[PDB]
Parts: sequence; C-alpha cells; structure tokens
Amino acid sequence: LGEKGKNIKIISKIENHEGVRRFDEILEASDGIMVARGDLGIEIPAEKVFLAQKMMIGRCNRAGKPVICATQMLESMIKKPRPTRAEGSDVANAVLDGADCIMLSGETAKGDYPLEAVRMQHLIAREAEAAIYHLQLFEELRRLAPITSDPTEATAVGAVEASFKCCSGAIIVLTKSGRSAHQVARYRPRAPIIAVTRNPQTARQAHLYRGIFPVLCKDPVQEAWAEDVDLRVNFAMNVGKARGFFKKGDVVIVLTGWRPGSGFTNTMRVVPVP
Amino acid sequence: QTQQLHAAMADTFLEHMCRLDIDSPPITARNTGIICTIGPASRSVETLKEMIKSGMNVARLNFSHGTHEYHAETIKNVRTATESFASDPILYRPVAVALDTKGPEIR
Amino acid sequence: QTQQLHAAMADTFLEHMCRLDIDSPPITARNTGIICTIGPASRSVETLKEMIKSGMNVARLNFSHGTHEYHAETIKNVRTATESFASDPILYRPVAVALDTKGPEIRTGLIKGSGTAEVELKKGATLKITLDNAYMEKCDENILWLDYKNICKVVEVGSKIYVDDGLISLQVKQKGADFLVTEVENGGSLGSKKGVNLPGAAVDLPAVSEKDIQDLKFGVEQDVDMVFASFIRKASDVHEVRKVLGEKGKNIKIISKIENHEGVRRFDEILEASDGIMVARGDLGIEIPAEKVFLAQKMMIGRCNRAGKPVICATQMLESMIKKPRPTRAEGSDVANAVLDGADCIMLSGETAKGDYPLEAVRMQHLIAREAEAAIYHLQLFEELRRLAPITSDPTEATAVGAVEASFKCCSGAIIVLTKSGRSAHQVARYRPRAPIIAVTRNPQTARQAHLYRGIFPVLCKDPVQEAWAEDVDLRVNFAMNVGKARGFFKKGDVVIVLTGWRPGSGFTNTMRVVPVP
Amino acid sequence: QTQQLHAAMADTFLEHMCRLDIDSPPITARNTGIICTIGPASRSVETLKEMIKSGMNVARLNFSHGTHEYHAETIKNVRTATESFASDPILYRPVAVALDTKGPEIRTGLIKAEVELKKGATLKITLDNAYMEKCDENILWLDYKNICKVVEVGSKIYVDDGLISLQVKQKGADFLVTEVENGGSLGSKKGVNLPGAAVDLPAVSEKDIQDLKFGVEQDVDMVFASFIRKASDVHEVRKVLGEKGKNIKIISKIENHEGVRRFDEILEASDGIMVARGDLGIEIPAEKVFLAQKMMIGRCNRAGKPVICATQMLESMIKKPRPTRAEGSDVANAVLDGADCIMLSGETAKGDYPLEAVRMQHLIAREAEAAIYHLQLFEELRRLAPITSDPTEATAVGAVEASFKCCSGAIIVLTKSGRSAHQVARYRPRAPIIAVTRNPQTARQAHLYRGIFPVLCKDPVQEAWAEDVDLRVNFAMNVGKARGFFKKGDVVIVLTGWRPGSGFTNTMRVVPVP
Amino acid sequence: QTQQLHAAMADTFLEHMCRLDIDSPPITARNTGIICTIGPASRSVETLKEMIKSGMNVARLNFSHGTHEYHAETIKNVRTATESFASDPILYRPVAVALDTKGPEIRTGLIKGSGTAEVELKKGATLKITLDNAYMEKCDENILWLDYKNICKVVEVGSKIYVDDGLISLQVKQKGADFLVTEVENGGSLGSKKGVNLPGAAVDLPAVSEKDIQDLKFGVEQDVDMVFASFIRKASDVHEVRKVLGEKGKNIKIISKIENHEGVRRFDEILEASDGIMVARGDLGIEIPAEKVFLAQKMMIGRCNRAGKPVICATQMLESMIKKPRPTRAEGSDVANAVLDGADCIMLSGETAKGDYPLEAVRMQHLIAREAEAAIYHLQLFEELRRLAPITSDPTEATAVGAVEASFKCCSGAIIVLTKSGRSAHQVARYRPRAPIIAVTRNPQTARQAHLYRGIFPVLCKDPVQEAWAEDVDLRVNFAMNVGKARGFFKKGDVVIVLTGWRPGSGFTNTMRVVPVP
Ligand SMILES: O=P(O)(O)OC[C@H]1O[C@](O)(COP(=O)(O)O)[C@@H](O)[C@@H]1O
Ligand SMILES: O=P(O)(O)OC[C@H]1O[C@](O)(COP(=O)(O)O)[C@@H](O)[C@@H]1O
Ligand SMILES: O=P(O)(O)OC[C@H]1O[C@](O)(COP(=O)(O)O)[C@@H](O)[C@@H]1O
Ligand SMILES: O=P(O)(O)OC[C@H]1O[C@](O)(COP(=O)(O)O)[C@@H](O)[C@@H]1O
Ligand SMILES: [Mg+2]
Ligand SMILES: [Mg+2]
Repeated sequence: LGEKGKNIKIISKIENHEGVRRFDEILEASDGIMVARGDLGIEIPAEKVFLAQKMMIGRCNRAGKPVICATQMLESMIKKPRPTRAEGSDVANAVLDGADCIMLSGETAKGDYPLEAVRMQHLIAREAEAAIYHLQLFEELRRLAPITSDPTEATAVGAVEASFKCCSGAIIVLTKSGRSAHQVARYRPRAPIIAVTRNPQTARQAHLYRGIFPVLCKDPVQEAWAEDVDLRVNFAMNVGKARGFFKKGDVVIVLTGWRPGSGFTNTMRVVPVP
Repeated sequence: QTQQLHAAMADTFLEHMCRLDIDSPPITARNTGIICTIGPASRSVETLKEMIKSGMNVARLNFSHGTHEYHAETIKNVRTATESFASDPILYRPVAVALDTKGPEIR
Repeated sequence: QTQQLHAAMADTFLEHMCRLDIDSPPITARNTGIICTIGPASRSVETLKEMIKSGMNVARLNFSHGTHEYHAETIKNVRTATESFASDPILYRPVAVALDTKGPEIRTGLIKGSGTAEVELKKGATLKITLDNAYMEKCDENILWLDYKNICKVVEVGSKIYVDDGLISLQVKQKGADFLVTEVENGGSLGSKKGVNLPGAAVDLPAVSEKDIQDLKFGVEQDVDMVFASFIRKASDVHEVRKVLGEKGKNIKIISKIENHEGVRRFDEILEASDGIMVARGDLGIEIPAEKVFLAQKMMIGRCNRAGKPVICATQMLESMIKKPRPTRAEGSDVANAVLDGADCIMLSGETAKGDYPLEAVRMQHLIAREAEAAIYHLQLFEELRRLAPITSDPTEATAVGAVEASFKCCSGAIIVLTKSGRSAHQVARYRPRAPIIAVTRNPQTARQAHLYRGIFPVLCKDPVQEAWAEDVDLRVNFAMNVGKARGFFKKGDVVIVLTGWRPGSGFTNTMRVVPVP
Repeated sequence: QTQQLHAAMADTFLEHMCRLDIDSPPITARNTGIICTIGPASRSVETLKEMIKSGMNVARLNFSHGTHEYHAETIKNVRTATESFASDPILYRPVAVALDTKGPEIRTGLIKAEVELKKGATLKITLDNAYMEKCDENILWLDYKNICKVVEVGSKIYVDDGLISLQVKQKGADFLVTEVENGGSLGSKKGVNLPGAAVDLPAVSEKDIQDLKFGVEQDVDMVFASFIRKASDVHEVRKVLGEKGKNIKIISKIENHEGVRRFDEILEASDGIMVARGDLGIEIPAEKVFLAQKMMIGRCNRAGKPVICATQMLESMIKKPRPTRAEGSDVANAVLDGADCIMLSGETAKGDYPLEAVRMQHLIAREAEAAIYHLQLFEELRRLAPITSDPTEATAVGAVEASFKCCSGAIIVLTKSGRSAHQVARYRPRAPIIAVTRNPQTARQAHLYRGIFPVLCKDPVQEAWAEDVDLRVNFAMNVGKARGFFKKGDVVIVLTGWRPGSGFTNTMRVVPVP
Repeated sequence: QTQQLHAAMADTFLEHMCRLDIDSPPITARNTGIICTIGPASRSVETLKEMIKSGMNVARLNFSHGTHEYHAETIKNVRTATESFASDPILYRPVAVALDTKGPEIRTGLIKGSGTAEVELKKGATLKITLDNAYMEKCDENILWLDYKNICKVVEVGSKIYVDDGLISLQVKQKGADFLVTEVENGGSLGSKKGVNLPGAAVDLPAVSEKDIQDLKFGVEQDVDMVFASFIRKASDVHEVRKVLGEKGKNIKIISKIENHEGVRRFDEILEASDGIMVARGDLGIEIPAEKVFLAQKMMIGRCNRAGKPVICATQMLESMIKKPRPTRAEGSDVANAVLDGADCIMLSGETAKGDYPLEAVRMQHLIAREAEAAIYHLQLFEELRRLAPITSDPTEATAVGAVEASFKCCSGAIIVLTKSGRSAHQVARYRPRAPIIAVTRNPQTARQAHLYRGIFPVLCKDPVQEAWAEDVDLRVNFAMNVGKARGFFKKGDVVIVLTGWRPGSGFTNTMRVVPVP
C-alpha cells in the first residue's frame, strides 16, 4: 500500500489454524480483524469456529480494534426472502459477542433478496444491541483497560460513564482522524456516537467501529475556532434530531478538544439538545 | 419499557436473560456496521441506492473474481448512489469501499 | 490445556472469551440432550441403531402427519433398536419416546389434485382464499383453500397471512363472507398442505382438538415418556393436556411448546403448569418478527434454568444439513449458542426426519454441544444459580448444591446419583456442574425421562436387588464406575462425587461422598 | 509502591486486604474532615493556630455548657487564629464553626456530690419535688412531665450517662417504684435516658431557640442538632434558623432507637448526619452501635449526604499522648466505612494532648483513605445511583471515572454553593477535590464532605468571564503545586460550567498542570 | 428479621451495610474464640468458673511476670474450674491453656526499691539511662536502669526510646558506653519494670532466651495446649521454638506473635512455619507508627484466612474496662471490626488479668462477636474464599467445602464434624460458615486446641468406644445433637450437616450428610 496508501485500513482475515495461533501478533500489526468463518470452518473443525470467533471478538474488544464477523450469516436468504432461525440467532449472537461489523457475501452479491438480507441484518443488530448487558460489559472493559496518562482515553471513558448516568441520546465527538470517536467506541456505550468530521475518508472508515454514526460536515470554516466547533456540534444535533435519535430538551454528551488539530480531545460536556 | 431497560437493570447475567422482552422496542439507532459484498444482484446504481437506504455502510469488492474494469465500474456505481444523497448533508450517509484480496489460493 | 480450563479460571466474562482455545480439547462427556425427529430417513431399525450410537437420546414423533399404526410401528422400531444394545448393560443407552401434538394447526389443501404440484406466486398478484370444500383438492395460483373455517372472523383488511414456514406472505385487501381477497407480498412457489400463520390474529381453534385427544390417549397406551404440546397459549391449555393424560398418564412429562406471541406473554403461568418448555422457533419466528426470536429464546432458557425446569431449543438448528453433509457457519454458531444460553436439549426436525444426512446431523450436534459445554463460564453460572435459588429445608437440595460445589473443588470426573424417580439427579442438574451426572436407576421410565436435563447421563441398572441394602447401593455405585471407565469419563485413581440416601425408597437423598475410582 | 496501589489492583476484597502494606506510604492529601470540640484545652488563639496547622477543619461549640459571652469569645478566637493565615491565599485553610445544640435533656434533683448507691434497693421517683435539696440513695425527682405515657412497667431508665440502671416496676400517676440494677456515684441534677422510649420533649427547647438565634447572629456554618427523632424535628430547627439562617447546614444527631428507626425521613430532611455514639451507646445496647454506625454511613454514602462519626474515637488521648490500639482501629474503620468527617470531643475540649489527638486523626485518616478498595466502592456507588437528567451529576460521575483512568493528582471544581464539589465527593474519587470558590461560607461548609479541599479565591472578578474562570483554575493549580498534590506536567480533572451562576457545571476537562 | 438475613441477601457490600439492623437479633451460637489473660483479678477457681460460663475459651498465661509456682497454681485453678463442669459431658466446655513467652523484651528496673512505686516524670526534663546494675533497684526521676546490655551499640544519637507501652518518650541526646542521657519528650507517671521499645534499632537479643527455655520447658511439663511466641522476626525463630518444644512438645501449637517491622516484612515465611498468628498490636503499635497498625492487622488476618491458619487479634480491645464496667465506643467498634476482618479469636489482657471488671469484659466480647458474626457479608466472603482456594484432589477439602455450601443452602443449625486431630474441623472453619461447627473428638487436647478456629465449638466425647465402628460413629453424632439441643443451637426437626469418614483414623473425612435433629 506504501506511503500513498498509508491511511487505508488493513483488516486481517483470520482464515486458518496459524492465523488463530499467531492471532496476537496479527492483531497488533493490523487496523482490525475479520473472522473469516468460511475458510476457517474448512481449515479447523466446524464445531470449533464459535470458539475462534468468540476468542477473536473478545481480544479485539479488549484491544479496542474493529472486528468483523463474516460468512453465511443469512446464507438461506440467497434463495429465500426470510432467514432460518439459526441465521437470526447467528446475527444476534455476533452482536452480543461484541462484533463491530456484520457482513453479507452471496446474500448481497448474487442472491435473490439482497435488500431483504441488508434490512434483516439491520433489524437483528438493533434488537441485539438493546439486549447487551452493558452493566457487566462496561465494568469489565474498565477493569481490563490499562491506566494511562492519555487525556483522550480518560475523556472518552468519562464520556461513556456520563452517557450511562444520564441515559443520553448520543455521544457527539468532533474528530479529524476518527481516533477520538474510536476511543469512545472501545467502551461500548448504549447511545450512538455521532462522529462529526470534515474528513470524508474519516467519515467512511468510522463504519468499522461499533456505534460510530459518522456525519460529514460540509459547512465552511467559521472565523472564530470556538464558533466553528459549536457549528459542528450543532450539525450533529441537527442530524440526531432528523434521524430521531433525540429531541429538544434531551441530554447528549459532547467531546471536543482545547486546540485545533488531532490529538487534543480533553473536553466532555453534558448539553441539552436545542 | 424501551430498549430492554428492565433487563439492563438486572443484578445478574441470568436475571438479565430472564428479563429480555420481545415487547420492549429498540431505539432508532443501530450501532453495528453492515458490510455488503457487491455483485450482479447489487451492482446497479438503483439497487445500490436502496442498499444504502436499507443500512449498507461498507461496500465489499471481492477480488477472487472480476477484472479491474468490472471493479472500477462497481466502485463508480457505489459512488454515484452514495452522492445522490449529498444534496441534504443532514441526511447523507457516508459509504465506505472495501477491497477484499484474493490472497494466496489454489484453483 | 484441556476442556477450556484456562478460560474457566478467568476473573471476567470478557477475559473468559479471550481465553477460548481451539487447541484445548473437550472432555469425552456430552451433557446436552439430543432430540431427533423420526421419519422416513430415520425409521428403520438399522438406521435407528446408528442414531443411538451417534448420540440420539429422544425419539420425537410428530403427530402433524401419520396414522396411529404408522406411529406404533416407529415406536416399535425405536424400542427394537434400543433393546439390541441391552445385551451389554455397561454400554446400553436408554432412549426416550416423545409425542409431539399437531395442535391448532392451519393448512392449505392440494395444488391441482396433487401432493407435490407447485405454482408460482408473483409479487402483486391477487390470490383468493376460500373455505369452500370444493376447492379442497383444487388449489392453484388464483384460488387457495385452507382448513380454518373461522379465518374470516379473525382476519381483517390489511392483515398478513403466511404460507409455508412464512416464506409466502399475503395481505388481505378485501374480505368476504366465507372468502378473502389477498395480494401476494412475498411471492414464491406454493405447494400442497402448507402451514398457515396469522400473526396478527386471535386464532379460535381448540388447545386440545378431538384429534389431539385421540393422539394423547394413544401416547398413554404406547407408554410414551413425554408430550411436546404444540401452540400452548396459557396455563389452562397445559391443564387440558394434563387432564387428557389423566391418572394413567400422570408420570408422562408435559413440555409446552412456545410458538406464538400469547405463549411468550403468558410464559410464567405456562412454565408453572408444565414439566418443561420447548422454544419452538419455527412457528415462533413466523408469529413474532424473526429478529425477536433470540430475545424469546434467551428469556425462556433463562427462566427455565432459574426454575430448574427442562428447556429444549428446537427448529432449523442445522437446517442446511437436510441437503448437505456439512452445516453452515450460522448453524454451527446456533447450536453452540443454545448450549451456552443454557438449553438442556437441542433438537433435530427435518434434518433427521426426511433429510439426506440424518446421522451426520446427529454427530454434528454431539460435536458442537461438547465443545460449547467446555466453553461455559461455570464460575459465573454457578455463582448466579446459587444466589437466585431459594434457601429451603429440603435435605436433597442441600446435598445436591453441596455435591456440585464439591465437584468444582476436586475437578471430579462425574457426579454419581442413585435415583428412583430421577428427582435427586434433576436437583443436581439444576446447578449445572461441569462433570457428567451419572444417574443410576432401576426404573426404565426414570432412565428415559432423565435425557430432559442437562448433564444427566442415565444408566439403567438391571442387576437384581441384593439383600443387604448397603451391598445393593455399592453394586449400583460400582456399576456407574464401570460405565464411566468404559465411556472414558474417568480412570482408576480419579475422584468422583457419589450421592445416596440414608434408607431405601425415594425422597431420602442426603449423603455426599468423595470417592476414588477403583 | 505508594498509596496502596498494589492493594488497589486486587480482584477480590480478600486479596485487597492481603496486599495492605505498611511500607506503601500515603499521598500528601488527606480527605476526611476533622471536627474538633473547642474547650479550655483548645480555646486560646495560640493553641487554635496550632489546631489548624495540625489539621482541624471545623470548630465544634458544645451548647450543653457555657454562656453566649463564652461562646462568642471562642468564635472570635477561632476567627482570629484562622485569619492569621489569610496573608497567603495559596496556603490559607478555611475553618468552619459548628454549633452543637443542648437539645431535649431530662434532669433530676440537688446536693447543697458523689454519693453511695444501694445495688439492689429502691428509689421513689415523683414530679412534685420532695427530696429536692439532698440526693441520697432513697428519694429522687425529675423534670420530664410525660414520663408515664412513654415508659411502662418493665421499661429501663438510665442516670448520669447510663451509669445508674433502674427498671420500672410501678406507675404512674406522678409516682414510679423501682429496683436498682447498677451501683455508682449518684450526683445532682443529672442526665436521664429512656432506652427504647419515643420521648415527647420539644425538638427545639426554649434554650435551643436562643442558642440557634445566637448561631445566626454569630454567622455559624452548621448546626449539629441534638436528639433528632423524626423529620418534623429537623423541620423545626430549619424554621427556627429561618430566612436569615437558610444557608446554615443542619446535621441531625442520631442519639436513640427512634432516630435509627426513622433514619430515612431524618436523612431526607437534613443536610447531613452525625452518628452520635455517646448517647446512642446508652439508648441501645453498646454491642449494636457498630451496626447503626455502618447502616447510617452506608445510607448517607448512598444519599450523597455528609456523615460524621463522633464520640470516644481517641478517648484515652485525654490523658495519654498516644491512643490505644482500639482507638487507632476505630478511626481507621470509620474512614473505611465511608465517613466524611471524624470528630474529637473531650480529646480537644479538655484533654492534655489536643494537638496530638488532631495530628493522630490526620495520620490515620490518610493511611485509611489509601486502604479503601475504590474498585468495589466506585462500582457499587455507580450501580446504586439513580439515572437522572441532571447535567452536573453526569459531569461529576464522568470526572470521577476519568480521575481513576488517568490517575489524576486532583479534581479541580469551580463552585459557588459547593453543590458541584459535593456531587464529585459522592462518587468517592481517590484524588483530592480542590473546590475553588469566592464564597467564604461555601469554603467553610465544604469540610463536611470527604475529599473536598476548599480554597477561597480572593482575586478580583475579571471582566472577561473566560479569563475569570481560567484565573480560578490557575489558583487551584498553584494551591495543588504548593501543597505537593501534583507537579507541572501531571494531569488533573477540571470541572467548570457553561455560564456564570450556580447550577451550570457541565464541563469536564483533562488538563496538564502548568 | 434475625441474624442480619436481610443484609445477608444484598447484591452489594454498600447495600449490605445499608441493611444492617439493630432490631435484627443474633442466633445463640458465638463463633469467635475468646482468649483471656489470667492474673490476680481472674485466677480464683470461683472467678474462673464464671469466666468459662461468660464465654472464656482459652486461658492465657503471660510469662513477662510471675514465677513458675504462681503460674502452676493458676493452671491448677483453671483446671479445677474447667473440671467442675465435667460431671455433665453435654454441658462441659473444653478450656485451653496458652503460654505467652516473655521473649526478647527490654524492661526498666524498680522505682526506688519497689515494684509498685511511681515517679511522675516532667516534660522537657533530663533522664539518664544506665546498664550499671548498681542502679537496677534504685530507679528514679533522673536515673533509669534498663536490662538490655547491648543498648548503646544499637541506639545512635537522636534515637527515640519509648517507655511503658510507648506512653513515655525520650530522645537520645547524649550517647556513651554503658549509659545514655535523654530528655523526656512525653513525660508522665513512670513505674517499675516497664517495657522499653527501640523502634529505629536492630535489637540483637535472642529469639529464645534462657528464661524462655525455662518457661517453654515448664509449659511442656504443665501440658499447655499452645505457645504464643513473642517478637517472632523470621521463620528460623519459629523453627527455634519448635526445636525447643522438641518431641515431647510436638503437638503444642505455635502461634507466632507479630509485633515489630521485621515480623511484618517476613510475614509469609513466619505464617508458613507457624500453627497460627497473633496480631500483637501493643508492641506493633510502638515498633511501627500507630496509624499503620490497622493495615498490618487487616493484611495478616486476610493472609491467615487465605492460608486457613488461626489468627488472633490482641491488645487493648476493651482497655477502658480495666477501670470501667462499660467499654468506650472505639472499643465496641474495634471488637466488631476484628471479627468482621476475619479474626478467629479475640483477646483480653489487662481487662481480665488485673482489671476491676473481668467478667464484664468477657461478656462484652461475647455479645459483640456474636453481633459482628451476623453482620458478616457471607455471600462475598464465601465466593472470595472459594475463588482464592486452590483446586486439589484432597477428598476432605472437597467434603469440607460441600459442607459449607450445603450449610448455606438449608440454613443449617450446625455442621457436626467427627475429628481425631481437629484437621477436618479446621478445613470447614477455613470456608467460614455462618452455622457453628460442633467438632466431636475423644482427644482432650484436640478439643482444647480447636478454640483457635472461628466457629469450631469443640465437644469432648467421654463415652466408651463401641465395638461396631458404625455404632461408635453414630454415638458421637448423637452426642453432638444432644450438645446442640442443650445449648439451644437447634431443636428437633431442624437440619444439620454431618461430616464423617469412610474408615477409622485421621485423614479419611469424605462423607457429608444432611440430617434432621432427632
Ligand atoms: O480524533 P482526532 O483526530 O484526534 O481529532 C480530534 C480533534 O478535533 C478537535 O475537536 C477539532 O479540531 P479541528 O478544529 O482542527 O477540526 C480538536 O480540538 C481535537 O484535538
Ligand atoms: O431421586 P429419588 O427418587 O428421591 O430416589 C433417591 C433414593 O435412592 C436411594 O439412594 C436408593 O434407594 P433404593 O435402594 O430404593 O433404590 C435412596 O436412599 C434415595 O432416597
Ligand atoms: O456548584 P455550584 O454552586 O452549582 O456552582 C458552579 C458554578 O460555578 C461556575 O463554574 C462559575 O460561576 P461564577 O463565574 O458565577 O463563579 C459556573 O459555570 C457553575 O455553574
Ligand atoms: O480430622 P481427622 O483427624 O482427619 O479425623 C477424622 C476421622 O474421624 C473419623 O470420622 C472417625 O475416626 P475414629 O473412629 O478413628 O475416631 C474418621 O472416619 C475420619 O478419618
Ligand atoms: Mg410448530
Ligand atoms: Mg508484646
């Protein structure tokens, strides 16, 4: 990929026994992981795939790195407009395991019901997201995450804590590279993370992370930086209102930084929706 | 009563399971990203517009099959469909493009 | 480096997941019950012998189809296959017989006078629903007869009707006196005598039909172990089945199938009235939105685990194995997650009744169950079961939780339980030990009914009652030691937990012993 | 190697205990409030200067004894001592003044004092006064009119801080026929307790009224209200304080069985609670006091309301320069229980070693604060705290979470009324809460809350509000640096609001120390 | 609304605290062992009879003071008082004798020839310390003689010297040979033969002095149950005591007293080498800063609980009761917290040896212990003990944990344990049940030594050995049933847990029974 592709995310597909055995070193070198269950289920005994899936999702959640669950999730939908009960289960459990992304292959590439397959993944994901036991999940993520001096990590954990306490309709994050929004996603809030960015690649790459709902701000740069920041916050308020994530008077969490540029997110505000 | 909030408040995982409720509706927001492999069923601009509306976040291109010309056209169609919604910035959804390599294989 | 013991030691559920290891092999013991639907793919004595060898524990008879004569022959063949192994008591496996009722089903009639004919339905087309018996054997693309005379009373304009496992969907646009004008929403191929669902509707059909009455009476005559009662909506439905079984069938287990919105809403009263529950995902996934079925499954498994009542996960678990010798990744996942959820029993339907690979389906359920059982986070599971279980004066309950505790402490190869009615073994099962529960009984019904509970590996002792009671007890303990050694559950020198009582009879289990395998 | 951080990382409370380390030194910051009773051992300006230096945060004035003139002079001396440090605002420590009411006492007869008591005998108790002038083991009279409506045959009666026991054998009428259960030194006009009885004396006596009015005149920070039995008692004190004393904190003293039973309604009506173990340990069996102490601390922590542990904490220090091992244990366990403040009575009022007593409370508190198992404490506080829309509550919990994640040297909070700082304190961070205020009363009242280290900003109001906010943040940075809480480059949590005025704290910043 | 059962059921420790209830009365059974120092206030047969009735379990003899003749008489009186109750074996309470060594103490001389003569020392004043035995009897306001020859070689200039339980402090102003010159920082009433502490200094006195040898020898002759070894610094100190006791004292329990920095630092090796630990707070609180004592107390109790070794909390627990009939609130708190921390035993020193209210002190420890035992959060305690205790193949461990689990489940009135050496009962005590552990033994030393463990209520069976072993076992179980009934621990119909073994002799406990009280 070279210097020219240095910002392209590398997702390593784990496809065989070696990839599973050398998982930690692969994870550290990658931007994220795909649980490539198709080949994996040929490479290792089929009855062991759920072990490798839950191991990799767990380790990725622990690392704060995107994990994709892939292959045969709604396979019967290639030919039928409804999934089997095993398929509905599989989708729901991938989300409950903690997968950032779910995938469709033949269901959308060649099948008779691509839109029904997409819609079904949407319906299941959202049902499964409400069924997450956040109380245990957030306790465990906190207990297992290193104490660091990183102000952004501390702000991002503060934001998720606050979002649970006030039952917020969203966490609004201004981000240039996506990193601040990724850091929130790692702590798995219930509320959507509205990531406001002017970077179109950032907006696209943010879909790798659970709960990151990216919004691409097109509005021109306001004169006062504080006003340009407030403009982007207000943009996210407008998106949330339009999408029905929240209404006027509801509280949201807002993450910003103390100066322009990447790497300065250190401000968390609990704000009413105007 | 909404988004399994009764289950949310349980002191044990077992009680959490006991409280899962088919009559507790989810919130509007969906957090899990949806990746769709694009191929002949899903390649047209018109189908891709509906894929996006239905919740597609990432368009996967599988490089086991197809020419660069074929893939370049798919990518063009993805971008055409995506940008048809650019007129309203409030409602515009970003759509990513993923390249899935053939990798080392046997044929 | 065996049975996910590294994952077992984790302080968090998240770390437990991180530690799951594809190179950590399971124990030999498989705890989850395997229920197989018997049909033409699986009915011969010879096939049934292989089913049993492959891990079948319960033979399900589906009373939607077939005569009493057909069912009596299947039952006979099940018993023939089972008893062919009676020659070695150490290796003999008890096999239960389950009767699954038809219940308040709705079905269409014949496409153009044929059982196999199909027509296509296109999106947007008018299809007329008739109850005129003239069109009983004359269904087609334009006129569909179905067998529910009150359909028009319970449906309205804008109602959805689902035909054939909810694959075909209709919208009532126009309603007549004894007919319905519908528009095909989801089209496809329509064949004969397909299942019909009315998810919106309060369906007026009896809990226990006249056919269900005759079927249940036949079950008593045939000495069946359990009834899977279809479409249970309320406790009074369970009581109707119970009354029909009567004094003569009082020991037959009633498993209520939850397959509608009503069954879910009234779950608690149904559970209290039943011996256990089936999560009947087939109909359930048509009656309620498909994306909600996992919610209802995990709610019912959880509540059953909490009540210590058997729960079956059923339907489409390895569906693609009807046609293919290997399952899809969703199917592998589904089986593993039903186990991890807490299900006592997993089930096969079309996979064993009519498919091309019945033995492979059975084998696959066996393989997955055992892998998933090692992946259970017992540390949390046992803590939560204890915290949620009432303190009682019952000596057996106290002995059982103590035995389970002890089994975790010494990493025992088994819990051996002498039991007459099964209750003492059931009480152990409720606390979910890692180790198999070898339930030693002389009661053949007890041995068969024990497959309803996770971990209970029943052994039927056929040695005669030895005069000194202490010797008779030791004989049965030694029998279990021999079974466990032969099945490779444990070896000489390993420690096992042994549960007995202080006097013969029933209701006296109060003794827990930690014993070396001789 | 510091602050019990090894014990902090334990997965179980048992392993946490196993890891407690005498060679792991505490941080500089001490979070538990120290309340000192002022009396003849501690009343001089010069002694009070040392009291403050040694760590006294609150001067308690006991209104059981002494005139308004005496009390006015003590208050004047407290203020003289406190303000002698005002010259350096960075180092100045605010000092609160608490008025502890006399409350509804029951009293006896006269001696023209320690007489002989017939262990067994009988004593005639009437309300008309018959053996008024002489108190001998024979005949004794009382001031409590409604004695017979609240005590039955077989209800016990304590005399002289529980010293003399007596069981009621006959009513009543005005008369009471008794047996003697304990032998001791019978005084004159001595203290009477009625264990188990719901006493119907006024919550606010005529004396209490004059005292409470005097408190308002003297600008006291808080009232420690004696013998609170019910919510209506608290409302009475509140009404007596009136508009003029509307900002004075009411701390209800839990002194008997009724107060414990009606605890929830009392707590809801009060600003905080004192576990008044002295009277409580007479009214209820002594072996039950720890139950009521841990119940009340727990409920207060759950409510986020200040709780004071009081009475005999370092009792032997009245006569000795070191405490007993039971006393060191008691102080440490009150802190571990969750108490916001610890108190000194006779140890500072009348003892031979007041400064050593103060010093000892400060040393123990700080050792015990490092030994807290924050990991469990913070999980439990957050699980049990209501979800609300309140932005400051959400900000405060968020700040506490971030303080744990970056191991911050402090949580800096700008506060007008103290509420924002109180809201942080409720979640029990390890790091000190530097509460920056221009309100001198707020600075004094902040000592009621665990961890709140108040700093009184004297700097004038800058015209640009943003500059005035930054000025106060920088002031706190200077205090924290000077006190050795943190150094340049360390991270701290900073809490501010979106606009001037109380009620708008919604902003949490992770900031480096400049 | 009894035994804090509402608080018992709380999901959090914080809620558990919120639910503690002064109106919730404790059971009857008191689990925490009570150790009383015997001296002039308490050594009469008549007072000792009342100490036993009031709850004294262990009689501590402090060998800092008194002759062998004096101690022999005390021990004789303890035995006279104990044996006056032997007439009823059901009500007889075993009473242990503990020898507490002098150890490497430093003591002052006599004030002006007398052992009760007292100078009042002035603050700021000068005091000369000498090792010149000319002054050993002639101690006054300006001359103080110490018995530590090597004083000068270990104490530098500026060093702190503490006299009389640290109440008097002196600063090394002038350092010489054979003597020192100090100023009194903390003045006060200096008496005769008062303890001296050198917290800075590496004190080079022997672990086991020649006096300690004479004393331990005497202990062997007097058939003491246990030794409280003062000033243990290291494992080789424990090994020394063990070698001194020799073959003749091989069954005497060694309790290492932790009372200086080095002993805290070397805690793990000391614990491993000892039979248990005393938290000797008196010296410890002078040797290390007073404000650190609670840290060392909770560390040691925790590590002992984890090891399953007895831990004693000692010193000043009810100190004010020497002069007053009621304790201070700090003292009530201290007792309750030592129990809540997990101490097996609490101790009285001057409160029983020389105080005005020895029986009131004993009674108070009994009342507080029992209140605090109900306030234990057993849910967390038992979960943590399980999680932290190694999985082993040991059948007795597995049985003991099974037992405690069972006892929680059925809210049993007791755990009855037949034991020869005490070990099976010790193994149950390790897991901290709420219910008393009635340890039935024929071994009188076992019965006495069992008071070292929380919850073990030993009963000495006197009944002769029955020919049939099964009958002899049942006889001992029934004996324990009779004790429990008589003491009001339980009544007919209640359930109890019973632990026995499969054959006679130590090391075979493997049987747990849930039995109704006859
Ligand atoms: O997530 P990233 O890439 O670190 O970006 C977050 C940055 O965005 C901001 O909020 C706004 O920065 P810009 O105004 O430069 O876009 C910064 O204060 C903060 O450091
Ligand atoms: O589980 P159940 O039906 O109560 O049976 C357990 C019973 O089995 C026994 O272990 C053996 O009884 P039998 O000798 O009658 O077979 C009894 O002691 C015990 O009460
Ligand atoms: O704790 P309180 O009393 O609510 O005060 C906090 C207030 O202090 C501030 O940070 C500063 O307010 P002032 O400028 O009025 O002093 C406000 O933004 C915030 O609302
Ligand atoms: O605790 P210990 O010393 O191992 O003793 C327990 C022993 O006591 C018994 O219950 C009875 O043994 P005895 O009959 O020899 O006293 C044994 O079965 C068991 O092994
Ligand atoms: Mg069905
Ligand atoms: Mg000592």
